[PDB]
Amino acid sequence: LIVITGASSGLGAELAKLYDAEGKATYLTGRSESKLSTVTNCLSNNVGYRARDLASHQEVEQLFEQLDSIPSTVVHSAGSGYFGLLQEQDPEQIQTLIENNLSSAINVLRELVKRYKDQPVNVVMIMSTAAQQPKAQESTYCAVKWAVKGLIESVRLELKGKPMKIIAVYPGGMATEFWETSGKSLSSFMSAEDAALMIHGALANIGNGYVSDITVNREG
Amino acid sequence: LIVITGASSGLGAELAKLYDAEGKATYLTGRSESKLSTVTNCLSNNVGYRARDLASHQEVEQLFEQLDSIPSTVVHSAGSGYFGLLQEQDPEQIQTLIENNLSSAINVLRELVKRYKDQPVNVVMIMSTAAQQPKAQESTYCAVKWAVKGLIESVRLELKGKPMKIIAVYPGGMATEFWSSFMSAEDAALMIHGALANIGNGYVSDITVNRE
Amino acid sequence: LIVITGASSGLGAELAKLYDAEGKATYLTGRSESKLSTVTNCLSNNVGYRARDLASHQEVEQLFEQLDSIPSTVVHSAGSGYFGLLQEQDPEQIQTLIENNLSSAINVLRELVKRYKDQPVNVVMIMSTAAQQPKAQESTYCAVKWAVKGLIESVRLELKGKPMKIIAVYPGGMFMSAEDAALMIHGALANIGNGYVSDITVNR
Amino acid sequence: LIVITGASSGLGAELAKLYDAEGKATYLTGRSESKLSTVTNCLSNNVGYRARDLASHQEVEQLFEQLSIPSTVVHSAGSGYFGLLQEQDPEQIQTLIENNLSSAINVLRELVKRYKDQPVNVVMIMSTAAQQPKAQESTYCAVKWAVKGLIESVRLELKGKPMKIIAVYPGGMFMSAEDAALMIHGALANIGNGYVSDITVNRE
Repeated sequence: LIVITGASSGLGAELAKLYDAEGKATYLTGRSESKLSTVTNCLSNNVGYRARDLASHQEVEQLFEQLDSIPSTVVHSAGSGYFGLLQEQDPEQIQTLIENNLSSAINVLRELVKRYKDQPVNVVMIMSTAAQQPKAQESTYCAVKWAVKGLIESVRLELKGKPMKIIAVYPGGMATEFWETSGKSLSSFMSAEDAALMIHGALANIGNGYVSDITVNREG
Repeated sequence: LIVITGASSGLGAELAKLYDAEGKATYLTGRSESKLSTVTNCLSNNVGYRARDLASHQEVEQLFEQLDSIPSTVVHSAGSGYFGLLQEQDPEQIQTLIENNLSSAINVLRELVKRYKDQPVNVVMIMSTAAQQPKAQESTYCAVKWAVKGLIESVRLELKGKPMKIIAVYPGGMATEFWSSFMSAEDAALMIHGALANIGNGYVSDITVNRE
Repeated sequence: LIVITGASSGLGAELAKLYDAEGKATYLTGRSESKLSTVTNCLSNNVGYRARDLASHQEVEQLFEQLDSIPSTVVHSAGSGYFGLLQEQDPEQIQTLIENNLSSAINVLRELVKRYKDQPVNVVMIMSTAAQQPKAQESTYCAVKWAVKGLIESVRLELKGKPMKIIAVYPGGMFMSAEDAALMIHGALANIGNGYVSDITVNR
Repeated sequence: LIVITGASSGLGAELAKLYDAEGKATYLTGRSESKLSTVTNCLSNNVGYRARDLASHQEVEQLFEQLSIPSTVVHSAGSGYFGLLQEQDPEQIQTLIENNLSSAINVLRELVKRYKDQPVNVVMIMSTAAQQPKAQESTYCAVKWAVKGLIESVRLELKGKPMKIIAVYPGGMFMSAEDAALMIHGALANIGNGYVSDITVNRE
């Protein structure tokens, strides 16, 4: 079983399609049941979807309780962008950023470790290149993405000797959440389709080595 | 004028006593009016204190709104610890942790940039060596300290060319991250206070203080 | 053409085997002429090899001057280990460690940028997880691996707006086998549509 | 006793003057005996100086052989060299590696060998170049990153020993050697149960 968050659009939905196309069972979550339906009606081996607000620890606990089996992979791709000079940023929108990126990540990973730490699960945490450097006009975005990286690098240490593993993925140059201060009318981006193809290829480990951390970037 | 947050106790209280001794005017904030008064009884040049919840951006706006002049240094030392293996951590307490560390840091820094980016204010952001490395049983605490590091490294890029500077401070080995051999708030404060220097065309932009 | 350094044995040899097996032409370099002969005897699409001291800028300049074509990929896997508490390390071996790891990476990447920065070459720089963290009893190995990461991260900034790309690879201790790391590295590196895998870390 | 490398001029020379004014005994080394003489003529508490090539482990071994046990060792020896990597001269790159990385390794190794069980504060002065990549500074970044990998590794090896490594990262030396000296000398402290372990100094 492959559980995918943020699966109603973007990288999460494109990953769903590649796993489904390999014949594998997927369970999809996102905020919009309407959008989830449309993704899931392209699939042929999908075993469910459920709209959830991952910023709610109660909703995340129910998400995993209702599954029929232990997932073999969980891909966390939920998140959102918000940008601008710090003094121009709206605090309510900053709070939403924290909820959608950091809270969602903490609630999902905590629930995974609670339930499945002694199970061979591959937890794929999708972050952003913003997790690894600072960026002008992205201060709170970097803040929440750096927060997720500190979380996963710590939890990796708590998972020493356990079969659960965390895989860190850092995309850059996708629509999902990019910020240009000027440009021509928006090949401006790495498509979700192509990012998902590369991420999926790298995670398909056929030997005794595995890819623990991967960065994928647009060329330009 | 030196504005100190987190000044009810710990590092921020001990810093206030050092600035005060040099004959510098302080304005203190913390969550307990009562603890703030006890700190202020130690001081002879204080120009006021006020309880504030820094997680509220409106309270932070009003904190700086009621000041009679432009601070020369602002010391942000507000924060709290919470610890344990992640499965053992209580979600409500994790939410409090995010509030006390990340929300408070964001609100204070945002308000400082808004009002004072074009003034020579030294903004001293006190974090933790948890901001610099991952630590087992401190995953959400690392998360919020890493978050604050990313915030400030990004705002430093926005402040290019401007007179406002952010100074990053990373203490480790203090009692407040224990989950006699620890470094004391008074010792850490003497070191941070001594080290903070702007001499000639330079300044100490980043400092790490540890126990040995 | 795929040019592979450090291909006398270990990871570089194993990668050469994988590329060869997809039908791609390779050209190998390493310290041992005889080990290179042995590796290439296994290969069916190899177009040569040349023993070289990569610590010598002259020998590296010759390596690339003798080549007939602009390579499409260059895989830099030359390196060596040496371990121990710093006080127990021999300075003569520390100097060999700097030559094999840092000097080699500098000379190869310098020659590549000099000749090919304006060509769509994928330069795959293999370092170590020792490039990303400090390690007790590996202080000088961390030193040379960190050096290489500082180098490549700086050159990436110089290559802004140019077609040459640097791909960073961080394998754990090899512990993995050289064969297992090669499989995963070869399997993960990709350039699809508008994007590419820029950095990978591989562990057991 | 404060032993200072890179003391023939610049930052090490300015630090010597500060410690000397406090009445502290200094022993100075650098590349030029003549410049060391000029610096030491300003001092009233100096107990010697000696020209040394720190890239030579034998000369470093003898530097410490002929010396009491130092209380602080300040390592400020180093040098700069810049330019796009393809424009850099490989002989100047080799000099960069010798002056920065070999010097740091030899000094720190000798110190750990001799004094790891003594309360010595070892102040390793690097550069903000150690902390980030920089275009036109690829090899300088390489050597400074290398030293940071070295020290962060040796710090793990020193866990539970009285010797402490202090990391200093100067940036922008419009910042003068004199004012960088003041803030560094000003910030280092071992008050109570704690110490300043890492300092970054930048220009206003």
